[PDB]
Amino acid sequence: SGLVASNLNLKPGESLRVRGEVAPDAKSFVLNLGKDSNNLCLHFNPRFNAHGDANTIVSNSKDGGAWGTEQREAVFPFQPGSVAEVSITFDQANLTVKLPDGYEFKFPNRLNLEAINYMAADGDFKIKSVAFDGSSASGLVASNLNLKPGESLRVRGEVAPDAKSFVLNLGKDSNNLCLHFNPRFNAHGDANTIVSNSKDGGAWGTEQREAVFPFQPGSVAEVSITFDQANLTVKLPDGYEFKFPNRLNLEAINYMAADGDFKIKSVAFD
Ligand SMILES: OC[C@H]1O[C@@H](O[C@H]2[C@H](O)[C@@H](O)[C@@H](O)O[C@@H]2CO)[C@H](O)[C@@H](O)[C@H]1O
Ligand SMILES: OC[C@H]1O[C@@H](O[C@H]2[C@H](O)[C@@H](O)[C@H](O)O[C@@H]2CO)[C@H](O)[C@@H](O)[C@H]1O
Repeated sequence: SGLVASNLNLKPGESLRVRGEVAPDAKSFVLNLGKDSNNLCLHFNPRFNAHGDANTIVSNSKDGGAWGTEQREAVFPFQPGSVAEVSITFDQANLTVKLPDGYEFKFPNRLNLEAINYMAADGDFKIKSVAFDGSSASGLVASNLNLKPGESLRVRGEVAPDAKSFVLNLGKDSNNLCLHFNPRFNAHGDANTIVSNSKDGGAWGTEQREAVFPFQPGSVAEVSITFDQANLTVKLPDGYEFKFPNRLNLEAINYMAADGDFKIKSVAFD
């Protein structure tokens, strides 16, 4: 199992674009989309050699844990040991899935979900990035990460025109953060101040504040965070970096949550 993206708000007409690596010995992979793990508007399952299928896409819904009627396509534009991109557009009547070869297909919204709040990846596909339309990842929670020492995540977003604050939290869970990263445009009596902190068993550590503030209301921004056991390296927009001490005993980052006045356009996992 890989990434579980939750707290999404993919509204009708909006898409997510998942790019990943198909394993050299791929048998099967899954992208599960919907409300939660039990309530899927799309179980998208390319089966290379699994479940009685060879080189066949199987799609289904999952309602209260129950599988529905399966749909199989003829096209199979996936190859072990290659990069593939899959786009899923949410809509009220039908989802649209766009595959690597140009091919598209429809899958009915049977649960009549209002939005996609949840995407999980499983099987023989290593997610490299997820890209999001509109404000669908504004509250993104990325769980079941396994960001090991030396590994980075890259967040690209648009700061809101009237932005007060945004946050990127990285650690084990919401109470155990090796980095709470908090650019404050105008929040908690700080103006244009980056505040960083740890959180250990729910308790805030000692803040670190930066001098530079390479963010602007309304501007796109890219932030990269590299996890190492001693320090995290934060690559701020436009060629600035700083380090933040890792004050927790985590040996990997399993959790990233984004909130506030930053519309996440993509997350990439290096
Ligand atoms: O340390 C991160 C958290 O800060 C909280 O605000 C602090 C503030 O930064 C500090 O100057 C002092 O006044 O105490 C406040 C309360 O701990 C935020 O409220 C919180 O959201 C985090 O950003
Ligand atoms: O529907 C998705 C679901 O399929 C299950 O396997 C099915 C299989 O696809 C079908 O051809 C066969 O007749 O029944 C199987 C269930 O007994 C998988 O087990 C599950 O993981 C999903 O992929």
